[PDB]
Amino acid sequence: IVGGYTCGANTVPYQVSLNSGYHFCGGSLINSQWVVSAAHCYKSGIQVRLGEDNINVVEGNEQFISASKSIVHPSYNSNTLNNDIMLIKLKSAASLNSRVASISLPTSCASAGTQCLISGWGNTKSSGTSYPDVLKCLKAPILSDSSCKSAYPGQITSNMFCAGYLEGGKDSCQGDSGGPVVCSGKLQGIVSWGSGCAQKNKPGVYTKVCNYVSWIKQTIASN
Ligand SMILES: [Ca+2]
Ligand SMILES: [Cl-]
Ligand SMILES: [Cl-]
Repeated sequence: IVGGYTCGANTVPYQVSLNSGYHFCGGSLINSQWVVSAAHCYKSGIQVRLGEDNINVVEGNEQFISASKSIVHPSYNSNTLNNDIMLIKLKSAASLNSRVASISLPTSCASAGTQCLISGWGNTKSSGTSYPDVLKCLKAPILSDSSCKSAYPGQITSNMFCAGYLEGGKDSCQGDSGGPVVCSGKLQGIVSWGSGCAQKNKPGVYTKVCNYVSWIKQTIASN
């Protein structure tokens, strides 16, 4: 997150860290056994870390559980990042509580202008590099389909939306990928891609989770 604020320990109870010896991606807990992340986050040897503020310190609310199964979207294209969504099932169900809680899936697509909360452990600098160990949050409006396409000609599909600020200074960044965009209690976005971070006229691009609910419910139902 660039231009963000320190969320507060466990204030984003659906925020997961995907670990392979190190945090490499975000994810969102959608029930006791299942995480939604970015398909571009896919690799093997994933441990899901829940109840996490400082990913470098054992602070006392963590649940560490290995991925049993990963399911990349059948139509995920790694070149275009179209359908940048993936499901990870846990070996065991997490204990849900105030600090580790599922986030609701959308029953409807959110609209441009809606305030959303973007979180993750990604880079905090638009130029240079610096990673935070505590979770960062950013409040961001969804931008119009048309201003998204203007910013990124030939690149935005019907499964993407932009959120943030055209003036720049405030964006998601490297290490935020797979992390949530929650809008009015509902998971509307996955941190997907962008041209640099927090650059003028280059906002964050997010997987449009409302397109994928059928797939998520049907997949959870049989796996
Ligand atoms: Ca920790
Ligand atoms: Cl702060
Ligand atoms: Cl389906």
